Amino acid sequence: YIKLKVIGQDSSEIHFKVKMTTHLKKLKESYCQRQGVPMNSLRFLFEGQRIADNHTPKELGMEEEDVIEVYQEQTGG
Amino acid sequence: GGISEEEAAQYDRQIRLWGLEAQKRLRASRVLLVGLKGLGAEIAKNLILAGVKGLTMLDHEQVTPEDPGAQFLIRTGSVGRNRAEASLERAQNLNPMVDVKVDTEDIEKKPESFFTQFDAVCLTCCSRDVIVKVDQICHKNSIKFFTGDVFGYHGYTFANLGEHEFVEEKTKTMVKKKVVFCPVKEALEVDWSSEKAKAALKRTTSDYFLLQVLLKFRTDKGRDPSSDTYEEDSELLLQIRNDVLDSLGISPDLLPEDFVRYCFSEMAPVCAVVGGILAQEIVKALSQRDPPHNNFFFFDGMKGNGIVECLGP
Amino acid sequence: SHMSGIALSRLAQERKAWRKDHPFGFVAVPTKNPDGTMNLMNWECAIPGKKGTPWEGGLFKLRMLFKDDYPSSPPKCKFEPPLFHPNVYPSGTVCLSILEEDKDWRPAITIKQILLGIQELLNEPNIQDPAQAEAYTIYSQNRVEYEKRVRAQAKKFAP
Amino acid sequence: RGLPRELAEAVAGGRVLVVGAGGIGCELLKNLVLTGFSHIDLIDLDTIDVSNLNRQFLFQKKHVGRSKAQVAKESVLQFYPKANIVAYHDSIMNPDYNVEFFRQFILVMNALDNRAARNHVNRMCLAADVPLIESGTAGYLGQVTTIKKGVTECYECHPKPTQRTFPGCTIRNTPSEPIHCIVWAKYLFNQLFGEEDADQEVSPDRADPEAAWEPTEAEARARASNEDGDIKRISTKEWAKSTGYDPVKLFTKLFKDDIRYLLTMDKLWRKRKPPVPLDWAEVQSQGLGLKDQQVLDVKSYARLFSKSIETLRVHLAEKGDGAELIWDKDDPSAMDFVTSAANLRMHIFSMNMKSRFDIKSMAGNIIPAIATTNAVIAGLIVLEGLKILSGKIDQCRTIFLNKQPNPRKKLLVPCALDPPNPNCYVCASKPEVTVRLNVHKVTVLTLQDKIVKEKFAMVAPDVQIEDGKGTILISSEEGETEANNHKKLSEFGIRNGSRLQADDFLQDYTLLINILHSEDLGKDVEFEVVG
Ligand SMILES: Nc1ncnc2c1ncn2[C@@H]1O[C@H](COP(=O)(O)O)[C@@H](O)[C@H]1O
Ligand SMILES: [Zn+2]
Repeated sequence: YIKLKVIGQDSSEIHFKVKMTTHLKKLKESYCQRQGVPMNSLRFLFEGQRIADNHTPKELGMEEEDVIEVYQEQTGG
Repeated sequence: GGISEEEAAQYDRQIRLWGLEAQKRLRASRVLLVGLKGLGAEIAKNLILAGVKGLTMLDHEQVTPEDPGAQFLIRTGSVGRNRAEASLERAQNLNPMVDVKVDTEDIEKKPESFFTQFDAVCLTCCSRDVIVKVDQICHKNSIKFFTGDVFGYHGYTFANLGEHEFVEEKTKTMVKKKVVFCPVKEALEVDWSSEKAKAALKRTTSDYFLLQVLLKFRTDKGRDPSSDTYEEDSELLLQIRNDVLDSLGISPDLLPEDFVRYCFSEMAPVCAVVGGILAQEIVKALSQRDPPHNNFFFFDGMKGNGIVECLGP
Repeated sequence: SHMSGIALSRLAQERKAWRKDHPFGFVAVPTKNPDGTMNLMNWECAIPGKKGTPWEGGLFKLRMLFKDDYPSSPPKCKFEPPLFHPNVYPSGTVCLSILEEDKDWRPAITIKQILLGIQELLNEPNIQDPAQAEAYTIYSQNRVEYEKRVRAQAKKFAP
Repeated sequence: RGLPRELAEAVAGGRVLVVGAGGIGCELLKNLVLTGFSHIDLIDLDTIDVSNLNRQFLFQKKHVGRSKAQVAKESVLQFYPKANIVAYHDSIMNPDYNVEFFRQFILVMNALDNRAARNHVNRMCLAADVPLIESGTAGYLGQVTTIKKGVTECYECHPKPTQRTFPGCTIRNTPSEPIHCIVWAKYLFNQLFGEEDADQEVSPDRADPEAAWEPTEAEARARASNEDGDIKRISTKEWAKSTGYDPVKLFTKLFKDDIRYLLTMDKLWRKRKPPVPLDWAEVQSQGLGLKDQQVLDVKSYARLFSKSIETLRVHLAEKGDGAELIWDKDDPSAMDFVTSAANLRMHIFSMNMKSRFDIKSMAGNIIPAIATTNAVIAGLIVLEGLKILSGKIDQCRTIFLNKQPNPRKKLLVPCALDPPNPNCYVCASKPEVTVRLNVHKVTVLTLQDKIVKEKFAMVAPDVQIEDGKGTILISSEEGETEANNHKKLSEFGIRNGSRLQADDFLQDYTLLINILHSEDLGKDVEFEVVG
C-alpha cells in the first residue's frame, strides 16, 4: 500500500491509495471518474515521463507520498 | 460597481476568468514601462489590453536602421523618431479607455518623485546598475518592481513585490497569503559557498548564469550582443563567462560553450512568450489575486522550458 | 453531419459486421441522403417483436443518430413513429441504461447489442425510471389494458 | 534577422496557413509576420464582436461586424506592407479546401476553438502530408503540439469528446444539476421556435390546454377517451403557434401542467425530492457586482420569461416565411428566455437560482480567455514551426503551460512527441492510388465496374466519398445504391482533388482513390491511373 498524490494544472491536490503490484490503469480510470473528464484527454506523467496503462509503481520506483502530474488538453482559444 | 456597460461587454472574457473585483483593481493601477523594444512592445500591448488605468511608455532612444523593419507598434518609415512617440498611436488604439502616455526622458535622470505616481514599474533592456537603482527606489516607496529581457532563444523575468498580500482560490474559497520578496542586489548576488547553496546550485538552471554573463556584457560594452559582430561578441561572451563564473567560485563547465549560438538578437516568438509571462505577473501583482511566481522566471526557446526560481533569500 | 475519422471508421466496420451476420428479422441500414447516397451517421433500424410476447408480429421502426463523439458517446435512438411504452418518451426517444454514457454505455458495445437491448426492454420494461406517465399509469394500474394496447399497437405495425 | 540563412530562405520562400483568426490567431499572425514569413494564408468564418477586443488586438471597436480575416490582413498590412496575406472569409470545413489546397502549404497552424474543425484540419493535413501544429488555450492554461504523418501522434490517436452529452430522460424527467435545467431551457427554445428535432422536444406532447391531473384515479375515463398514441399527441410547438405564443398559457403548460405530469410517475420520486409546480397567479400575487450577476426572485424571472416570449414571438412574426429561430447566446431575447426558463426550472426542482452571468457562461460554453496566454501559446507555435522548417522535427516537443510552477519548478513543461498509434485507423498507412478522369463525363456504374471492379481487382467493393460526413456512393448490397448508377460523378460533389475510399468485403482490403479532373484524355479511354 503506497500513497500517491495527483495534482492537476490548477494544483488540484487529490490523494490516492494504490497497491505495489497493481497496474496504474486503475488509478487513471479512478481519477477520470472522480474529476468527471475522460482519461483520454488527461495525460499522466511521472518525472516528465508519460505513464502507460501497463506500467506499475515498482517499474517507476515510486515511494510513499509521491507526486503525479496530470495535464488536461484544452480545446479553445 | 463602477464598471460601465461597455467596459463589462469588452472585458467579459477576462472578467469570467479573474473576477470583477480584480478587474476593478486593474482599472485603478498605473504602470511605468521602460524600453519600448519588442519585449516592451509585447508587455505594453498585453497590459493595455488587460485594461490598466494608464501606461507610461518611457524610451529615450530613437528608431535606428539596425532595428527590425516590422515592429507591430512603429509604422514603417518612422526611422529617426522616438520609440515611445512612434508606438503611442498604436498603443492607444489598442484600448481607447486606457490612458497611454509617452516619456522621452532618460530613466537615469528621473527623480525619485517621478516613480511615486506608479504602482508598478517594469524595466526592459536596462543596465544592471539602473536595475538596482530603480529597484531600490521602488522598494523604498512600496512600488511593485519588474524587469525582463530577451536574448536569442532565451528570456528572463524578475519581480520584486516586497511584502505581497494576495487572495488565492482554496483547493477545497478566498484565502489570504503573504509572500516576501528580495531586491535585485540579493537575487543577482546570491552566495554559493554553503552546502545548501551547493545543493541549490546543483538544482539551479544554468539560465541564471547566462543572465549574469549577459548583464556583465551589457555593463561592459554598453549594448546587447549583435549578429553583425558575432565573432568578437562571442569571444567576449566566452571570456566574460569564464571571469564571471570564476569570480563566484563556480566551474564554467555548467554553462555550455555553445551558449553563444542562442543568445544573439531579439526574436518575435521569444518576445511574445516572455512578454506574456511578465504581463501576467504584473496583472497578478496589481490585482492582488493568485500567487505570483518566485522572483525569477527563465525561458529556453530551443528546449521549451520555463523555469521559476527563488534566488536571494 | 461532419463526423470524426474514428467515428466514421467505427461506423463502417459496424455496418460491415451487421451485414456479415445479424439476427433474423432485425433491420439496420444507414438512411438515404436526398442526393442519392446513404448516410453512415443516420441509420433507419427496425426491431421485430419477440415471439410469445404481446409485441409479437410487429416491426417497430427505430432511428439511430450518431454524433462525432461516437463511440465515446452513445447513439440517440428514437422510435419513428413513437410507440406506447413506459420507457419511451412521447417524443419517441427511448430511455435505456445502456444508451447513456454515465450509466451503462461502453464504447466497445455494438449496434447489435443495443438493438437487442431495445428489443428486450420492449418485451419487459422497468418501472423505477418511467418516461411516459400514461403508459406507466396504465401499466401500474391494470396490466390487462396495457397488454390490449400493446397488442393493438403491434397489429398496427405488422409488416 | 537572427535566423540562420538556410532557415531564413525557408521561411521567406515558404507558404504557411493559419486557420482561425482569433486571439491566438491574431498573435500567431503577428509573430509570423515579425519573424519573416511573407506568404501567409488566413481563414476564419466569424465576425468581430465587442467581446473579442479583450484578446484580439488586430481588431478595434470600429471593426465590429466586419470579417475577422480581412480586418486581420488589413491590420497586419498597416505596420508591414510587404506581407502577402491572403484572407478567406469561410469555414475550413468547406469542400473547396481539399487536399490540393492543403498541399501548397509547408506548414499548417491550428488556431481553432472546437474539436470538429480540429479533427477536419488534422485529417486534411494527414492526407496532404503537411506538418501541422496543434494548440489550445483555456484561461491560464494551454498547450502546443506537433502532428506529422508517420512520425508523431495525430489528433485522433487518442480520441477526445467534442461536446458533453446528457441523458435523454435526465434532462426532461429528473434534473439534478443547474446545467440540466439550462440545457432543458435551450432545448425548449429550440422546440418552441427552432427547427424540428425530436431529441430537443423536452416538453411532453399531449392534450395541452386543459390543466389535468390524477390520471391514476380517472384511468378508466382516460383510456376510454384516448386510443393508442393518445390522439396522436398534439404537438407542443403547433399548440403554442395556434394559441399565439401567449406567455400565460405557455407558463402554465411548461411550469405547472408539465410538472404535474412529472408527478404522475410517483415511482421515480421515491428517492428524490419531487418537483413543485408553479402557478402563474400565485407567483404574480406573492409580491454589488454587475447587473447580470444579480440573482432575481421567481416573480422577476417569470416576468422576464413573459417579456422574452413576447419579443421572440414578434421576431418570429417579422421573420420571412416563418423561418425558425436559431439560439444565440449574444441575442438578448434568446438569452433572456433561456435564463428565465432555466431559473424557473431550477426553482421548481428546489435548486439555487443562477444569475444571467452564470447562465450565459454555462449555456454558451464560454471559455475564459486573456491576451497573455494566447501570446505565449502563439510564441510557442512559431518556435515549433521554426524547429520544423529547419529539419529539427526530432527536437519538437509537446509544451504545456501551467498556471503555477510544478514541484519540478517548471512553468512550461515540454514532453517528447509520442510515436503514432498503430491502431489509429486515421493516420495508418493505406494504399493511395490516384486516377485522372473526366468528372463530368463518367458515371457511378463506370466508376464501380470499369475502374474499381476490374482495374483494382475488387470483387464486392463499396465506395465512400470521404468528405468527412461519412456518405457512401456505392454499396456492395445488390439492392441499395443502384438508383444512382447512371448518375454522373459530378452530381455527387466529386471534383478535382476529391478522394473516395473503397473497401472490399471478400477481399478484405481497402484503397484510397484520388480524383483528378482532365478534359483532354482522348476518346479511347475515359480514365487513366497516375503512377
Ligand atoms: N472551421 C471553423 N470552425 C470554428 N471556428 C473557426 C473555424 N475557422 C476559423 N474559426 C475561428 O477561429 C477562432 C478560434 O476561436 P478563439 O481561439 O476563441 O478566437 C474563432 O475566431 C473562430 O471563428
Ligand atoms: Zn493517429
